[PDB]
Order: sequence, then structure tokens, then C-alpha cells
Amino acid sequence: RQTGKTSIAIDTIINQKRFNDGTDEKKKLYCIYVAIGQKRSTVAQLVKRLTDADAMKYTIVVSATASDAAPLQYLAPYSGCSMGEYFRDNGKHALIIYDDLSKQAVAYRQMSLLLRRPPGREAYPGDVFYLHSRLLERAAKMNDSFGGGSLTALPVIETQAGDVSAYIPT
Amino acid sequence: RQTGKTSIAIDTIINQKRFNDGTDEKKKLYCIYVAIGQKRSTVAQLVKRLTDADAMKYTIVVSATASDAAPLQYLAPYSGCSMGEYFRDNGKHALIIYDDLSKQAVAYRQMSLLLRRPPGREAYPGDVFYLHSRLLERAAKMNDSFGGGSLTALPVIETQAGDVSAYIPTNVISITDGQIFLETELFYKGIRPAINVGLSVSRVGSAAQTRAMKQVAGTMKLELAQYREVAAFAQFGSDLDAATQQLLSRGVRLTELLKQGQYSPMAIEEQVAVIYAGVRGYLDKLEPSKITKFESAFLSHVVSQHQSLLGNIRTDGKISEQSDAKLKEIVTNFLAGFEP
Amino acid sequence: RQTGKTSIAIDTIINQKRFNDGTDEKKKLYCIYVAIGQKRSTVAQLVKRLTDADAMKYTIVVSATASDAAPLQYLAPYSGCSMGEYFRDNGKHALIIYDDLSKQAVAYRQMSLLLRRPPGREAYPGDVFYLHSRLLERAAKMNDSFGGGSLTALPVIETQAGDVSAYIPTNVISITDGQIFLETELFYKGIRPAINVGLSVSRVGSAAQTRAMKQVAGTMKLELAQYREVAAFAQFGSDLDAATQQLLSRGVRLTELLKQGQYSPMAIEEQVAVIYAGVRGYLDKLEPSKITKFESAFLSHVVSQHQSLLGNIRTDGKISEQSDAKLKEIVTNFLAGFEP
Amino acid sequence: RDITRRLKSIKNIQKITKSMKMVAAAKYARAERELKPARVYGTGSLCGAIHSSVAKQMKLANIIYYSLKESTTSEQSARMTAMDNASKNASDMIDKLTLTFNRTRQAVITKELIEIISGAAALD
Amino acid sequence: SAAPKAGTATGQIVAVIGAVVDVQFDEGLPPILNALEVQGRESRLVLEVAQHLGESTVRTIAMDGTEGLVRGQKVLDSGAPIKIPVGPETLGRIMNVIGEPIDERGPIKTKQFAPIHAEAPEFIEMSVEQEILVTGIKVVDLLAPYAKGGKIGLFGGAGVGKTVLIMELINNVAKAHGGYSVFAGVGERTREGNDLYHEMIESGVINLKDATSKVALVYGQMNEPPGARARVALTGLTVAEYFRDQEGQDVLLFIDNIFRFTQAGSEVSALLGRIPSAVGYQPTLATDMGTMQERITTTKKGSITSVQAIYVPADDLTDPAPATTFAHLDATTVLSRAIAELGIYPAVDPLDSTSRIMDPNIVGSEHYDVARGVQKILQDYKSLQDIIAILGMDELSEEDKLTVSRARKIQRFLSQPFQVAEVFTGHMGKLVPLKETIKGFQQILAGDYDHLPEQAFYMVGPIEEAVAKADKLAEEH
Amino acid sequence: GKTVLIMELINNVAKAHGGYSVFAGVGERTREGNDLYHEMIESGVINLKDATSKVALVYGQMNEPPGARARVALTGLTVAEYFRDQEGQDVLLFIDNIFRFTQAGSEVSALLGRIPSAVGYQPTLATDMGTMQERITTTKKGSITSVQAIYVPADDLTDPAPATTFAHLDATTVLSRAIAELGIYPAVDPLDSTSRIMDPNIVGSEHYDVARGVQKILQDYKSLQDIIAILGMDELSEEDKLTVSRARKIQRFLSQPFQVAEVFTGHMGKLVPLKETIKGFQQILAGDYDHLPEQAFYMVGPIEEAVAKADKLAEEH
Ligand SMILES: Nc1ncnc2c1ncn2[C@@H]1O[C@H](COP(=O)(O)OP(=O)(O)OP(=O)(O)O)[C@@H](O)[C@H]1O
Ligand SMILES: Nc1ncnc2c1ncn2[C@@H]1O[C@H](COP(=O)(O)OP(=O)(O)OP(=O)(O)O)[C@@H](O)[C@H]1O
Ligand SMILES: Nc1ncnc2c1ncn2[C@@H]1O[C@H](COP(=O)(O)OP(=O)(O)OP(=O)(O)O)[C@@H](O)[C@H]1O
Ligand SMILES: Nc1ncnc2c1ncn2[C@@H]1O[C@H](COP(=O)(O)OP(=O)(O)O)[C@@H](O)[C@H]1O
Ligand SMILES: Nc1ncnc2c1ncn2[C@@H]1O[C@H](COP(=O)(O)OP(=O)(O)O)[C@@H](O)[C@H]1O
Ligand SMILES: [Mg+2]
Ligand SMILES: [Mg+2]
Ligand SMILES: [Mg+2]
Repeated sequence: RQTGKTSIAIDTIINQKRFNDGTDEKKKLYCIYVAIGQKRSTVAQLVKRLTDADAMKYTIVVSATASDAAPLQYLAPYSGCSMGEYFRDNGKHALIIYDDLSKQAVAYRQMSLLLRRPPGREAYPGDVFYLHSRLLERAAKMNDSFGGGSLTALPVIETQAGDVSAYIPT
Repeated sequence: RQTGKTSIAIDTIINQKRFNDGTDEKKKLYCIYVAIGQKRSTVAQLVKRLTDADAMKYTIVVSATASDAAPLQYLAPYSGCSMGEYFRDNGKHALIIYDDLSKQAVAYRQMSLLLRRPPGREAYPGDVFYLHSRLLERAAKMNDSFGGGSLTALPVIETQAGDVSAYIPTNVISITDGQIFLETELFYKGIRPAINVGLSVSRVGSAAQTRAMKQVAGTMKLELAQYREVAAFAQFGSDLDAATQQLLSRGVRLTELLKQGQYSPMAIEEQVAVIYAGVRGYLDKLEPSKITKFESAFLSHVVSQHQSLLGNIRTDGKISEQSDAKLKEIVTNFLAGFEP
Repeated sequence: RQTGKTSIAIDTIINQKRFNDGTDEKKKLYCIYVAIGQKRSTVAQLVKRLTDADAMKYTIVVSATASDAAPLQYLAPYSGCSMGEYFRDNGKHALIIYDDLSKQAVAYRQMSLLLRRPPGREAYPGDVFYLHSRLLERAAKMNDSFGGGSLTALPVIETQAGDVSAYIPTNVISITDGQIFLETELFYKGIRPAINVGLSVSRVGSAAQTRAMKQVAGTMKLELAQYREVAAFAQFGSDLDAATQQLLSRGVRLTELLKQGQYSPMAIEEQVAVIYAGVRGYLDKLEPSKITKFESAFLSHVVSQHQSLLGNIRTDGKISEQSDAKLKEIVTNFLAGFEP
Repeated sequence: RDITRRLKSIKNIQKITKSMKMVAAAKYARAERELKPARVYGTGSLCGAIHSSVAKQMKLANIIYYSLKESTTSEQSARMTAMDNASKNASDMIDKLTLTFNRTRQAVITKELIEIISGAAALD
Repeated sequence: SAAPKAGTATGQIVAVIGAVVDVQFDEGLPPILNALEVQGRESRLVLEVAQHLGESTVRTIAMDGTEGLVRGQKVLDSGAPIKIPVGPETLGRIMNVIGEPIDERGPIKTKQFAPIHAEAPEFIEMSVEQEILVTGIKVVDLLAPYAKGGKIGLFGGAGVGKTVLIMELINNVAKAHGGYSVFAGVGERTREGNDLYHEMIESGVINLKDATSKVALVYGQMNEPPGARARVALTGLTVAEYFRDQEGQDVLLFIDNIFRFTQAGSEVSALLGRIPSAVGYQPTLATDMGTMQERITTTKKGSITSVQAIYVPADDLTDPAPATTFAHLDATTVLSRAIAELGIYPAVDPLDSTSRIMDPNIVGSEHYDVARGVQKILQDYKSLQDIIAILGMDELSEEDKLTVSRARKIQRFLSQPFQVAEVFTGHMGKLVPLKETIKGFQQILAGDYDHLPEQAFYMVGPIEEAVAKADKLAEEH
Repeated sequence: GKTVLIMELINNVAKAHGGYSVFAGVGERTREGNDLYHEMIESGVINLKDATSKVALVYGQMNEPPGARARVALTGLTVAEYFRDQEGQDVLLFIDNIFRFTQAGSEVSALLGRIPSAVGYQPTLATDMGTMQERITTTKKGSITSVQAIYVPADDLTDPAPATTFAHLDATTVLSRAIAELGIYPAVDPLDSTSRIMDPNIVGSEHYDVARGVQKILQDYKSLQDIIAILGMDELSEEDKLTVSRARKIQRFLSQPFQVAEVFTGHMGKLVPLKETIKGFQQILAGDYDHLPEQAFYMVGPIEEAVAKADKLAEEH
């Protein structure tokens, strides 16, 4: 908590500034900032902040903020993945920030338990892997014969006191 | 286990002796000793024991002893609560001892599981809170406009090796105001009752401690709070604050007096006699050990040649400027009472 | 894992060689090696290996190897138990090795869960006790009035990092009499078999150890018991009991002899040759290391010029006053056998 | 499993320190027998931290031996505290970590146990 | 009286599943707790009723192998709990979990048999009178004392004490004691159960000839299902009772593990249609260790100087098994495995071995003071041994270095090897009812006598031996 | 370790070896699966033109459901088999994680109408890691020099996943995360890396002795590093201070960086089939050669380099 996971992702996205109007079109980058869990005002701190550096001008931001029933907080990553895939399938490229897959972790087990799908480890529905594998596995490098495009994806994760090897982080 | 939770509650109840036939009817107390779990012979050790001091004469005792199916061990606290409520609704007051809510904890989860009510944490039926909240929340102070009565309730809890934060204890310490911790870990050392200052509090604040303790005890507990450091540090001190020795010296000496332990309560004006002498650094310097001789003899010494002093407490209701001088003139004599 | 649990059981079974064609029919032994879990090639490493020493000629081996559905891995121990029971009910005797009851532990919970029998601790079906009790309880000593037969059973168990008190191990060590602990933690140090005295015992008492060991080994194990302290203390000793060095010296030297390890068993009268020499502090003082040279050569030395001594064991059945003198006259020579 | 490692270190520190604890007094024995006649009127008329206070104050068999003879003990005293003071405080850690082991020993046992039934008990 | 209604008290087994056999009666539903009789059998198969499931069907907890049982087998309704032959005509003999003679010497000719399920002594049956009873065993006797009608309980995992100390107490007790003796071995080994028999023959206690037998042997162990290990401790208890009540005598009672009454639940609860709990256990462990243990107590008709033993699963006192039991033992002794390493035997630990009869009025002011002082010094000792000095003693502070001589020697003085450990090194089975405990031990703490070469006083308690050992192992020149 | 060491072994093995080769990637990354393809092209192994391909690529990974990660390792196994049996050859087989055959159960058990178990798992993990692993074995028709990899959930060896598997591996190598910190690579630990082919008859009396002696010194080393001296070495007892030079250097000699780690610092991919392992390492434990400025012998194994490094980083005047 409060370590810098979003400043970094907010600077990594902010950097694409110069290129989104520069010369080398291939030396560009479109961003898809996803938010999972977050209070809708933390998200408005970013939309506006980014807007201050004009960053928002070359970015798409999406929210699955607390109010949103667990499913929204679940479908969201898989939504932004399809945002960049336009670019990863059209020459263009993208930087997608999945803000809190762990918060989606907290928000996934819900939908299933209620569906009465036998819980496994710390509630997580058995396919906790297929949940964060199936996704990331979409941000792939593209060959010229297929496009030359791309999609880089940095999934944000909540470290509890320092343990990086917890179920979900593993 | 075996730390003193019942001796304390058996002395706290025993103390009401003098008042249950004395003058000031408002300065009385009826007790409702509840037992949850206990072997029915441990309970007969108490009924009879109390009976020996005639305590049983002004007390109600109730049992939910092992034989009793889990529900009895469950309904019992909620039974004694309604015993005192007669008093907490009729001017009169009561001291209720809920003996082992934790044992009721062990005995609650049963009734529900068998009812097939989805278990939660360590079996405890979800409403483990509403179990020990709903109850305690009944021992409340009563305003004159409503009665002026009362019901004080000390729920007894089983400490597993020292952990006070276990589910149920959290549950119960997240409600009650004031938790006296009894540590087996200390006990035998002579450190009895063995109360862990820092992991315990009166909570209600100075309100309880009459002008007497607010005059003396005001320093006592918090003196020991941070002292947990220097007491666990002096054992390896050297080129430091030379004179610091004082703050540590106020601990060892005081200790032999702060360790209450016997089948007899010391009236508040007596507490004012011995302990007070300590806070007002007079005994101090003397090599300890024989201190207990004081806290025992001083009393005989009092009733033998100092029956006035205590009365000043029954007149003014605090330690007098005059009486301080006198008690001073009595404890000072004890410095050289064993000093050649 | 990889500590020696099977080499030991493979040497304990291999030893019965000489007797399964010798004279004294009562001084024999049939073995029933059971395998639970193991890859069927690890089992073929043993069948063949044993076959190399002809051991397989006087043994029955059975397998519940991985392929086999959990039930096979479950019924197997209870199968070999009935193998030896022929012998434990017919004068004859048997040595049964239950290879991995813990692996049957992993393989038991399956069959039940699938039967939908409410799981308990770490899946294990409630009757995890009745699983490894009910069994072992069959390898019993037989009285002459009932047969004089027997069935000795050493259940093999998987130690997870060193914890011997895990559910299943508790379950199994709360029954069996005598538990030889094998520690991976030691092994490579040369400390093999690596048995943790203190967290292991023979339990049945001196009864097993013949007059031979009761004459020598009587000191050995308990010598090491408390020694766990001084062995883990001498590493930082200084101004203490000067001569104390003796009790520690009896450890290091002895160690190089107590570390058995090879595809060959040393007959009891040979055990009487080398180890005995140690308890009777004769080798001691000499700088160790070369001790192993002794425990290897001493034997060749024996059969080369000391075939009588061992026979005294086959005559009297203990170490002789005479033979002690002789062995003494042989080990003493070894002090200066490498000493100029 | 986990605390075992944390408990290993301590136990590893014991052997060396706890044993030398006895030596702490031993060094004394091997000194006084000869030192005494030379003291008082016989002439005139970790590793603690004792071997330090003297050295920081810089801001022929006579004195050089008499001083050293008395200083020998002064220096060796490091072991005394190192095997006493450093063990008395450290040993508490054993009982703590141990009781804590039995805390997350029980815990895991009563943690995973939940999961096993979390699915088992509710079906049809 | 055991007789049903004018309608079938016969039920046809509808479902067998391990240690549980559901039965279904059409004209005579048999009550919870009733001992039942399996017909079609080739032996004795009593299934104790347990629940009343409805659809005119009970649910019994099987007392022995359920092997070969068949869906349809007639189950006989007796009309009363499993009732064992209680009386003198069962002393010296050995009984299994139903009253069947297991020592093989034939029928137990008895005037009657008591039910194994009886209403415990009420509150006005109890008796405060706590008269002392010496065992002559350092910690176990001096430290955490015992008492008449008291309750012993030892706490160690697998092999550290318990059975051994139960034989030990048997020595220092069982042999010489007025009245009778009982030994209900629950769960534990059949080996010990046999030897114990034979040892009880070799020493007279059990005499197969005359009629000079003071003990009774009720057994129900390991090679059996849980429904038998559950009630065996009950029978060995239904036994001590009748000797006290109807035959007003001060019995004793040895239960080789009484919590085996709980493993039985850990094996039959959930399979009875229950929702698990602590570690899995049962929504009953409490009332269980309760209802039963609330039987082996004194009364205004007789006393039962009982003795029990409680296992420590996973070496975890934190298990609601040794724990929940604590509140029943009138003496504690949690033997440490971490102690076994140190050799200290019995492994009775210096903190977790309480009592309800340790006041200066019965045990002693001097003795209880030194006990307090023993543990006092022992506490800061437990800390110092590690904290501050860090393992290695010496260091500084002779105040605690004193502890390194006192407390250390103390641990030794209390490490009484005794007779029962004769099979490991034939060592001096030290004991003696107090006698010269005065002076000796008192000396240590004060400093008197204490100083002899540490471990020079390890495998012996009585201080006299310090100098009497100094010769064995000396040091000087 | 795992994937890296599987590529490492691929180097030291896969490239040169008679017979064929197989690689069933289970669960793991699609990236590695692609590169591996291309690397297998750049180096010939996989030739798209002629017909000079010795390996076979059976894949079933992450972007897929569990029912596929479950059987993929099976196919890459149904593959090694036919090469050994019906085509009597000594195949090999690389399974990038074989316990992915288990995560599949952790994802399909309970949803099949099963009652959970260890951590949740399945009333089958046993027979599973069993029934399958009891396939990649030799026979009187051919051999399968298989190679697998097993994950360590929550960094817990205490998980019945890496554990239950142990009883199948004819060689162990539990790489420590606590080791990674120390740099020691591969992270093969000095205790939990057993074998069923380490007897003086095949590996060597001298070698197995020094191995035992390496771990021996290493054990009391694990204790001393903390116990007694308390972190800070020096202290006293040069006997163990010897360990601080021996065991320490030993850890280094065994920390072979090798080719596969070329992407982090392009370091000397040390290897060599035994050859000059004699003398060199033997020296250390006995005391011969051992003494050079500790870390001066860190990122290199062959003793020859100690003096051959002493020049790189010297010390004296
Ligand atoms: N570059 C920086 N250097 C120092 N502090 C920073 C930097 N960037 C941000 N911070 C501040 O430190 C904290 C870290 O950013 P942020 O709050 O988003 O962290 P986080 O790990 O994403 O957690 P959370 O958003 O839930 O609070 C904030 O208060 C942030 O403004
Ligand atoms: N004032 C005292 N000073 C010293 N020891 C005492 C004192 N009062 C009681 N003891 C004794 O110490 C133990 C503590 O009392 P008690 O036995 O009721 O403790 P507890 O914590 O309530 O636990 P439990 O009743 O389950 O044993 C008893 O043996 C008791 O008689
Ligand atoms: N007497 C011995 N001295 C030294 N090493 C030995 C000895 N006997 C066997 N070893 C070797 O040490 C290891 C221990 O035997 P084994 O492999 O059967 O151990 P285990 O504890 O049964 O475990 P597992 O069989 O699962 O590997 C083997 O590699 C074995 O060949
Ligand atoms: N009196 C004793 N003295 C020393 N060690 C003992 C004694 N009794 C038991 N032990 C140790 O404990 C081991 C087994 O414990 P034991 O007490 O016999 O178990 P339990 O009594 O629970 O059946 C022994 O084999 C031995 O090491
Ligand atoms: N040969 C090596 N030498 C040093 N570090 C390595 C080596 N192989 C892997 N690592 C470290 O491990 C990290 C990833 O582990 P890796 O072995 O590649 O995982 P896995 O093989 O399980 O997929 C690397 O990015 C690097 O720090
Ligand atoms: Mg953030
Ligand atoms: Mg109490
Ligand atoms: Mg093996």
C-alpha cells in the first residue's frame, strides 16, 4: 500500500507525451489505463492530473470503481485488454496498466462463490490462474508478418507487508 | 489457566462483607456468581468457601457445570444478568462474575453447528460478537432519574499461553471497559495478581479511583507502563544516566507491596495506609523483601495504635495534611524498624 | 526424503541371509517387503538388488506403485500384514517393512473423500488412527502357549523437513514401540544413519538388546542423549570444568564407528568386536578419522587371526572376561597401529 | 514450517555461547592461585563490551605485568557477559519463537481445514 | 429391567458405512444410548443407538468390527445402555468394552451389571474435603501436588510421560493403597496392556489363584473401532464407581489416556451427520470431556483417587484436546519434548504444571515459597538462558549467573528418573516421601551448598549426593 | 531456475545427444514457447527445410483452460513414448513444469463434484502425479532420459505439490529464493537436492566423499553463519572460520552462471564435463589453495581462476 505503483504507471504513461505528435509514428504509444477497485475520486485525480500534462489526449482510461458490483471489477481488465488489441492488431501499439489485478482477486472470488462453484484456496475459485494468465497472455509482441504492433501490460499488485509470494502474487 | 481469575473474583465478592449489614445501604453490594463449564465440585469449593466467611449469605451463585448440555452452559450468563437486573432496576446494585465466557465460547458453537447454521471462524457461529456484546451491554450504570442502581460485571476469560488477542478475546476486549490481565507467566515469581500494565487498562478513567487513589495511585500504574522498558533494560545498564536508578528503584521496592495475595481484602482506608506510603517515597531505599512484613504488620500496627488515621478517610475522604504527617511519622520509624 | 529409510530396511532384511539356510530354525526370518506409492522401477531396483545377495530367495515383496489406484495403495499394507501372519500363526516369524504408510496417508484420504465421508484434519477421514493403529496392532509377539512365532513391523514414514510430530506421524508414533529417526539434516556430514537420540527410542526397553548390548550399548544411546547439550556447547567452552573434556571426547571418536553405512550387515558377534572396544575407552584419545579404517580392517583382522573370540559369543553369549583381555590386546595394538 | 529456521539460528548460538558460559568462570580459576600473593599488600606498602572503555580514553616485568595480570580478568570478563548477558536476553527468543511456532502450527491446521470443508459440507 | 413393548424391538439394518450402522425399527423405536444386538452374527456386535433420524430409524455407533454386516440384518433391542458386570466378581479379571471377559478365564459370574451411562454425582453429592495423598515424586509430588479424590493428568505428545508415569504412580501408589484399583486403558498399545497384566501377576496385585486381587482391568484399544475406544474409558469408570458408591470404598482409576474418549468423536462425529469444528473435531468435545470426567469424583458415599492421561496432538498444547481437559485435572504436568532432549525426566515443565491443592495450609509455606521461588528464578531463567546473555552463560550479572547454578541444579533435583525407567540404564530409581527434602533443596536457592561443578549433579536429586558424587567425578590439584 | 535450467540442460544436452528430443511446455509462458521455437530454428535443431529435426514440440499453456494444461504434458509424453517403444530409441523429454498436470485438478476437481483436500487440491493429486509420471521411464525396448520441472506455490515446499513429486525425481534441486538474494546461481541448495545414483560406484568415492564433506562443512556452516558467532564471522574457532573460507568458496565454485544467463551480463558461461574438477575443488576442503580474499572467487568456479582473478582484483603493498 502507498509505495508508488501508480506514480510509476502515471509517469510511464506520461512519458509518451512527445511521441504522440512527434515524427516517428512507430516511436509512439497509446495508453489504456484500467482501474479496478479504486474510489472514483482517486480515478478523477488521475484523469484530471493526466489531463494537466495533456496526457489524457492520447490515452483511454476505464473504471471498475468500488460502487461497481464485483463483476464489473472482474470484466474490466478483460475490457482494456480488448482496447489495446485494436492497436496490437493494427500496427499501432499500446501501454495498458491493469490497476489492481489483486483487487480483482478480491473481486473475483465473489461472483463464483455466489454461483456456488466450490471454493479452493483463500476463496479463490480454482481457476485463479486462468484468471490472471488468460489475460496477460494477450499482451504479446507482434511480428512484421503479423503486424509489428504490440501491447505492453504492467499488472499492478498489492504487497501485504512485503510478501511477494502470496497466492495470487505467485 | 491457574492464574488467579477466580481468587480475585472471590476476594472482590468477599469484600462486600462489612457493607451487607453495615449502615450506608447505598454503600452495599449483592453478588451473582455464575459458573460456566467448571466441575460441580470446584463450584462446591466456592459455595462452601464463601459460606465460611458468610459471604454466601449476601450472594447468589449459579451453575452451568460440564454435565449440563451446551445450552445450559449458554443460557447461564444470560440468566445471572437477569438476576442482578432486579437490583440494577431497583436502586440496589450487584456484582456479577461471569465465570468463563470463553468456556461458553467453547460451549456456544455447539448448539448452532448442530442447528446447521453455517460456521464461521474457529467454528464460532458468526454472531460470536452479539453473543458477548449483547450480554455485557446489560451491566450498565444507572442515573438517579432512572434508579441510581447498577450492575458491575467482570467477564472471566481463558488466556491460551499469553495471547489476549485471540478471536473471542478480541471479541470481548472490543467491548468491555477495563481488562485486568492475569499472567501465569509471572505468578510463581511472587508477582501475583500479575497484571500486565500496557496490555490492560481501567478505561473508564480516574472516575472509579476515589480521591484516595487519585491522590496516590495516580502515579502507580503508568509508572510501570513505560517502566516495562527500564525494568527490562537496567539488567544491562552501565555508562548511562547515573541517577536514573531512582525510576527503577521505585519499582522493585514497590513490587513487594503491589503483590496482593491472601483470602482477605484490605479496606480502602487500609489501602490508603500502606500503598500510599510508597508513592510518597519513604520506605524505598531500604533493602526490600521485609516489605511484606510491613504490609502485614503495618495493619496490626494501625488497629493497635492508629485507629484515627483511617477514620479521617471516613470523615474527609482523602489523605489529610495532618494524617500524612502522622503516617509519615509511622513509616519513617519502620525504615529504622529493621535498621541498626 | 532421501535419508536412508530403505537402505536400512534393505540391510535389516539382507541380514537374515545366513539364517535362512543355517542351523537354528528358530533363529531365522522371512521378510515381507511392502511398497506403497513408489515408482515400479524403484521397486525393481530392490527386487533385483535383493536378488543379487540371494535375499529375494527368502522374502516376499509386494507393490502398490503409483499407477495403482489409491485403494491398492491402501489395501497393500493390510495385505502384507496377512502374509507374515501365516508365520506369526505358525511358529515361524517374519520381518515386514511397510514402505510408506504416510504415502498411504496421502493415498487414503482419497478413497473416502470420493465416498463423500466428511473430511477432518488435512483431508484425513477421521479414522486416520484406526488406519495405522488397526494395522501395526497385528505385528505382535507370540507366546509359546499360542505359537512362539512373531512378526516385527517397521512402518516407514516421510519426514517433512524434520518435523516428526505432524498429523499422521503423531498418529503413528502414538502407537508403535520404538521409532528410529533418520535425519537428512545430518546425512551428508557423514552422520549416517543419522538417528536423533532424544526424539527416538527403542521403547521396549533393554529386552531386545541381548546381554551383549546390555554389556556394551547400555551406555551408548543415553551417553548421547544429554550429550546433545555438551556437543552443542563445547564449541564455545572456556574457563569451565577442565577435565569435562572426557564426556565430549567419548563422542567424536565414537562417532566414526557409530556411523554404519554399506550394502553389508555386521553380525552381532562382530558388533561385539568393534563397538565394544569403544565403550571400554581404549581407542579414544587417538586422533579419529582413521577410526573407519579400524571398523573395516579390524574385521579382516578378526577373520584373519581372531575367529575364536566371536565363537565365545556363540558359546557363552556375552563378552568374556578372557575374550575382553584378548580383544583388549588387539585394540591396544591399534593405538600404536598408526602411532609412531 | 517457517519459524524452524528462525529457531535453528538461536539453537545454533546456544552451543557455542552457552558452553563458553562455563568457561566464563573457568578463566578466573586459572589466575587467582598465583595473582593473589602479588596483589594488595603482597607488593606495595558477541563479546560483551568490557575491553573498550579503557582504550577510548586517549582523548620490564613491573607495571606491564601487574596491570596485565589484573587486566587479564578485565578483558576475559567480556566472555562472562557474552555468555551470560547475551544469553539471558537471547534465550527469551527461544520460548517466544517456540510458542509462536505452536501458534501458526495450529493456525495452518485450523486454516486449511476451513477450506476443505468450505466446499465439502455444501453441495446438494 | 430391559424389556420392550408388545411390538417388535427388532430393526433391520438399512445402511452400514464404516463405524456407523443406521437401523430401522417398525414397532419399537430404541432410545438414544441403548446398547443394541446384531443378530445373524458369528460373535457379539453391539451397536449403541445415537440419533433418532426419523422415518422410524435410529443411528447407532458400532462397538466392534462392522465387517460383513448386511443391509437387512436383524438388530436386537435390549432396552438399556451397554451395561457391564460391576462388582468384586470382576476384580483381577480383564473386561473389554461391553463386559465380555477378555483375559480368557471365562464367565464373569456377577450379581448384576451397571449401565455405563449414569447420572453423574449432583452438586449436593460433592465434598470439599481435600485430604492429601503423597506420591513421593519430586515435581509431581512437591511442585504440583495431588490429593484424595483428586485428578491427575499428564501432558506430552508421543512418548515423554503418560503411560510411564501412570506405571510410576502405580508403583508409588497402586501397589500400596487401601481399597481397590482400576485401569481402563483407552486407545493405547495392547503390548503395555499385556505386560501390565503379567507384571500385575508377577507382583501379586493380580492373583489368578486365591482371591487377593485389588485391581480390575477394563480395556478397549487401538486395534478397535472408535465406538469402543469411546466407551472403554467409560466402563473402566463404570467400574471405579460401583466400588465407591454401592461398596463405599476409596478406589483409584488409571485411564491410559482419557481423551481417547475424544478421538472417538473425531472419528464418529461428521460421519454421524455433524458439522466439524476446531481442527475438525466435533460440536461436542466440551460436554464430552465434560459429562464423562464429571464421574470420576468423590461423594458423600466414597472417594475415587482417579488418575488419567491426555495426549498432545501435533505437539500442540494449542489443540482443544489437552487444553479443554486442563479444567478437569487436580494437578498438571505438561511434559516437554523440548525437555526430553535435555534428558530432564519426567519431562514435567516449570510453568504449565498447576494445581488446586498447593496452598501453604496443605503443601506448606516454606515449600510453596521455594516452589514459587524455584519457578521465579526459573522464569527470569527462561529469559536469561537466551535473552541478554545470548545462550552462552558467564557474561556478567552473577545475580542470574546464580540462576545458572540454582535453577540448573533445581531442574536436576526435579529430574527424578525413578523405577519405571529401569529398562534404559538401570539407574537409581530415586523417590522417598519428602523426608529429607528439607535443608537439601532449600539450600540451593539461598546459596547454601550450591556451587558443585554443574552437571556433577545431573542424574540425581537429593543434595546429599552432590558430595556423594563429587568423589565419583572430582576436579582439583 | 526451472525454465532457465531446462534451456541450460537443453544446451549441455538437447543439442548433442543421439536419438531424438521432445519439449512439452505445460502451463508456462507462450513467449518462451515462441523464442524456443525460433532459437530451435536459428540453431538448426528445428529445420523447416530438409528433414533434420530431432525434437518435437507439444504445447498446451496459460491462455488455455485447465483441461488442456492437464493433458498437454500427457501428449508431450505420448510423444516421447512412441519414439522409445515402436521406434526403439533413447528419447529425452522436456516438460516445462509437469505439476501443471496438477493445477489442472486444482481447477477441475471441486467443479466436477469432488470434496477438496490439502490447501483445497483434490482427492487425487497422488495417483495423478503418479499414473502420469509412471510413463516417462525406460524399458526393455527403449529409454526416455526425461527432464521435468515442478513449481513451488507460495514459496512453500510444504505444499503437497513440489513435495508429492519428489518421490519421482532421479535428481533434486530445490532452488532457494533466499539464495537468489545471495546471487548463487543456479539456486540449487546444499541439502534439499538428493539423488538415486550418487554412490561411489558411479559418481565416485573421492567425489562423493568431498560432496558429503562439502555438505558436512555446509551444515555446521548453516548453523555457525548464525548460531554461536551470531552473523558476524571472525569471532573465534578457526575450525569453523575455515568453514567461512571453504564452504563460502564452495558455494561459489558451485554457482555456475552458464550460457542461458547470457542476457543479464554476458558472463563466462562456465561448464566443462568434469575434466579438471580434480585437484581444484578437492584443495579447498583440505585447505590446499583456499585463502584468497573471499569474494575474490565469487562469479567463477574453477580454482585456476582464483589466481587468474587475483590479478583482476589484487591487494597488497
Ligand atoms: N516519484 C515520487 N517520489 C516520491 N513520492 C511519490 C512519488 N510519486 C508519488 N509519490 C507519493 O507517494 C504515494 C505513492 O503513490 P500512490 O499513492 O498511487 O501509491 P500506490 O502504491 O499506487 O498506492 P495507493 O494508490 O493505494 O495509495 C502517494 O502519496 C504519491 O503521490
Ligand atoms: N491471592 C493468591 N496469591 C497466591 N496464590 C493464590 C491466590 N489466590 C489463589 N491462589 C491459588 O492459585 C491458583 C489460582 O486460582 P484459580 O485456581 O481459581 O485460578 P484460575 O485462573 O481461575 O483457574 P482455574 O480455576 O481453572 O484453576 C489456585 O491454586 C489458587 O488457590
Ligand atoms: N548405508 C549408506 N550410507 C550412505 N549412503 C547410503 C547408504 N545406503 C543408502 N545410501 C544412499 O542414500 C540414499 C538413501 O536411500 P533411499 O534413497 O532409499 O532413502 P529414503 O529415505 O528411503 O528415500 P527415497 O527412497 O524416497 O529416495 C540413496 O541414494 C542411497 O542409495
Ligand atoms: N522415567 C523416565 N525417565 C527417562 N526417560 C523416560 C521415562 N519414561 C519415558 N521416558 C522416555 O520416553 C520415551 C517414551 O515415552 P513414555 O513415557 O514411555 O510414553 P507414554 O508414557 O506416553 O506411553 C521412552 O522410550 C524414553 O526415552
Ligand atoms: N543462470 C542464471 N544465472 C543467474 N540468474 C538466473 C539464471 N537463470 C535465471 N536467473 C534469475 O531468475 C530470474 C527468473 O528465473 P528463471 O530461472 O528464468 O525462471 P523459470 O526458469 O522458473 O521460468 C531471472 O530473470 C534471473 O534473475
Ligand atoms: Mg495507487
Ligand atoms: Mg478459576
Ligand atoms: Mg526409500
